[PDB]
Amino acid sequence: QSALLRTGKQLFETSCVSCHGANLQGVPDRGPSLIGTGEAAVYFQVSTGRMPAMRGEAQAPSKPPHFDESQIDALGAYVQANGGGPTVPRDDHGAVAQESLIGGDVARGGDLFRLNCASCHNFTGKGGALSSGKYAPDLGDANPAQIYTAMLTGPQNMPKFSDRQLTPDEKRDIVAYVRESAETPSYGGYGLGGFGPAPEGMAMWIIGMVAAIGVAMWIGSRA
Amino acid sequence: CSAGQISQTTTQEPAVNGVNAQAGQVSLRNVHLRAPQQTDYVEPGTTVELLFVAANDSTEGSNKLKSITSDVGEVTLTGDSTVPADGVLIVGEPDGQIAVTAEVELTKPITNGLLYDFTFTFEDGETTVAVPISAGEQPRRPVPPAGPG
Amino acid sequence: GLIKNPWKPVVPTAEGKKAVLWTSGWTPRFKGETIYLARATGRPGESPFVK
Amino acid sequence: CSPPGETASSEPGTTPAIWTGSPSP
Ligand SMILES: CCCCCCCCCCCCCCCC(=O)OC[C@H]1O[C@H](O[C@@H]2[C@H](O)[C@@H](O)[C@H](O)[C@@H](O[C@H]3O[C@H](CO)[C@@H](O)[C@H](O)[C@@H]3O)[C@@H]2OP(=O)(O)OC[C@@H](COC(=O)CCCCCCCC[C@H](C)CCCCCCCC)OC(=O)CCCCCCCCCCCCCCC)[C@@H](O)[C@@H](O)[C@@H]1O
Ligand SMILES: CCCCCCCCCCCCCCCC(=O)OC[C@H]1O[C@H](O[C@@H]2[C@H](O)[C@@H](O)[C@H](O)[C@@H](O[C@H]3O[C@H](CO)[C@@H](O)[C@H](O)[C@@H]3O)[C@@H]2OP(=O)(O)OC[C@@H](COC(=O)CCCCCCCC[C@H](C)CCCCCCCC)OC(=O)CCCCCCCCCCCCCCC)[C@@H](O)[C@@H](O)[C@@H]1O
Ligand SMILES: CC(C)=CCC/C(C)=C/CC/C(C)=C/CC/C(C)=C/CC/C(C)=C\CC/C(C)=C/CC/C(C)=C/CC/C(C)=C/CC/C(C)=C/CC1=C(C)C(=O)c2ccccc2C1=O
Ligand code: HEC
Ligand code: HEC
Repeated sequence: QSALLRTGKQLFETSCVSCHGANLQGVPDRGPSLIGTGEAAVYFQVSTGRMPAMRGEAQAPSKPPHFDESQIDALGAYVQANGGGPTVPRDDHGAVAQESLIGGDVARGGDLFRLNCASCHNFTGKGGALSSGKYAPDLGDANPAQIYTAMLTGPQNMPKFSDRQLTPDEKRDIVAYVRESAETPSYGGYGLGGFGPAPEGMAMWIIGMVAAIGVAMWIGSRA
Repeated sequence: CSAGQISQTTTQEPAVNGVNAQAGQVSLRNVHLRAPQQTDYVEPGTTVELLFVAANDSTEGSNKLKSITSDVGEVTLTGDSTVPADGVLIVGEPDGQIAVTAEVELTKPITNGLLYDFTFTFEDGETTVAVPISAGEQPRRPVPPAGPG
Repeated sequence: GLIKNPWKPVVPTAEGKKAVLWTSGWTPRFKGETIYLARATGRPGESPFVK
Repeated sequence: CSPPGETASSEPGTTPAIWTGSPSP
């Protein structure tokens, strides 16, 4: 659709030339080339709000998006027309697929996530720190399409898992585990962040020991 | 500390299978070879496609592409290989694209994973790219089922 | 009874029995043995490793 | 101290040959 292409370029000119160039070749030491990244990379980077970036640092953080769904599609089509690349999955009505990406085998997705993702995102997608100022953000806010596009395009330091390394059905199983492990309530009480022993030791010292010492004060005497 | 002149985000390369190259004044982006494979090698005589996008850094004049050569075979250029003033020249039509093409007639076998040198000349600079082979949006080829051992 | 020799050759390799710490799954059991780089499919049983 | 059996080399190296595989497991 020529309407979608010129809208995407018109949006691109006033938002993405300073760092990516007018012809999407990239600006050295300011931004890489966008040729061949595909519509999937643009969808993830804009819908997650990661782009447009504001400065150079260790890692560009997520923030509220600067464009809506229609403008994201226009921007994706413009970049897609220059070099091709992967595309975001879509449903029957042509909208971005969200529910249809939920796989039916969460047990397989859990093993795949623990093999391929747990290392950077933690047992239950709570996030993890990387080498120098970089980190794997918590996965509780990404919709299934965003997780699929992140696995497809491999943003920043995340590996670019291809449809051959991880088949569409394997990706759907992984996002099913990601979506369910974030929406599953804790069974033994308050989750304490799900980070493991570190919050557990902090909670003990600040709650149980404080109560135990406070009770000891009430029963015992001073001086 | 991480926001100084040496920044991790600013120097990052695109997460694509292509190769960036500087041919004097023309920017070669997403340079890759399309070659479906069946065995350990793509035998000589097979016709593969070389795909890339040429970006004109200059905005005053025009440029034209000539004489793509490599030690893997002969490269044939079909179409108007001229890049506009401040535009792009898309050579090849990759997957996900709803006509300049680079046709390579192989002389020696090639395989995915290695690098093969290609030479680009426009009018003002000749550079070598060491082009890789990139499978695009093609699905994973089936693997024969293993027996019980 | 608890004491065990770490370097008793118990692992069959291409050049005789070797200690456990000197070997791994990638140590050839005979000359010219083909060891594939297999990927874990994530499903228990029914080909967990494929080429 | 540094590990004696860990030194960088300047030799370029060659492309590995295609694997054949010997019989008789
Ligand atoms: C005598 C003493 C003995 C008594 C001791 C007992 C004390 C314990 C009291 C509390 C018990 C509660 C029982 C109910 C348990 C429950 O049913 O649980 C509900 C759910 O709730 C959370 O779901 C959130 C959402 O609902 C989800 O939608 C959302 O997804 C999820 O997000 C996670 O998941 C996402 C991916 O999905 C990630 O993206 C994301 O990042 C994150 O991980 C959310 O979770 P989260 O943000 O963790 O916190 C949210 C918390 C907000 O925090 C908190 O509670 C903080 C407060 C408690 C925590 C522990 C203390 C911390 C101590 C530290 C040491 C502090 C540091 C100090 C430093 C100093 C020293 C250092 C040197 O809001 C609340 O609940 C509000 C409730 C507040 C109630 C207060 C109690 C009132 C007491 C009054 C008593 C009166 C008595 C008077 C007598 C006279 C998760 O847990 C779920 O699993 C869990 O299922
Ligand atoms: C008087 C009291 C206090 C006084 C202090 C105030 C003044 C201090 C002045 C310091 C200078 C400020 C400059 C800031 C700007 C800056 O920094 O930008 C420079 C660039 O530098 C790095 O690039 C390097 C190149 O430019 C690149 O070309 C190159 O490639 C790259 O090479 C790395 O990277 C490559 C990847 O490409 C790899 O290939 C390669 O191998 C390698 O790893 C380079 O990197 P690297 O060597 O890391 O150097 C980084 C910085 C280093 O930072 C710093 O200042 C570090 C901060 C030190 C401060 C001291 C601590 C004080 C503690 C408290 C005071 C104690 C409490 C007191 C107690 C109470 C009092 C009681 C009495 O060097 C410098 O600036 C020079 C340092 C000189 C400072 C001298 C101070 C020493 C202390 C003396 C005190 C004496 C006191 C005695 C009293 C009697 C990158 O960061 C770039 O992005 C960045 O852009
Ligand atoms: C190697 C090593 C020791 C590393 C630490 C280095 C380091 C710089 C530590 C602290 C740095 C911090 C706190 C950065 C924030 C920026 C900042 C404000 C700096 C301090 C400025 C300053 C000194 C002046 C202000 C005055 C002052 C002293 C106030 C600061 C007080 C605060 C907020 C300190 C807390 C810091 C700290 C280390 C505490 C973490 C405690 C732990 C173990 C938390 C684990 C934990 C987590 C992570 C949960 O997710 C969770 C979820 C649900 C329930 C519980 C928890 C829980 O406890
Ligand atoms: C400079 C401050 C930038 C602006 C403005 C925009 N982008 Fe950007 N982008 C920038 C950097 C330094 C990087 C690389 C590291 C990173 O944070 O990811 C990027 C990355 C992208 C990508 C991913 C490329 C990949 O290899 O797949 C995309 C798709 C992208 N940027 C698009 C984009 C768009 C559409 C922008 C306008 C809204 C935009 N960027 C602004 C730097 C900067
Ligand atoms: C470490 C090397 C990682 C591995 C392995 C995986 N992920 Fe990751 N992921 C990593 C980083 C550093 C980032 C942030 C990149 C950015 O451009 O800002 C991400 C991002 C994601 C996201 C987006 C999350 C959002 O903010 O909502 C998702 C959904 C995600 N990662 C999922 C994911 C999955 C399913 C993985 C297994 C295949 C996986 N990641 C691996 C770091 C790393």
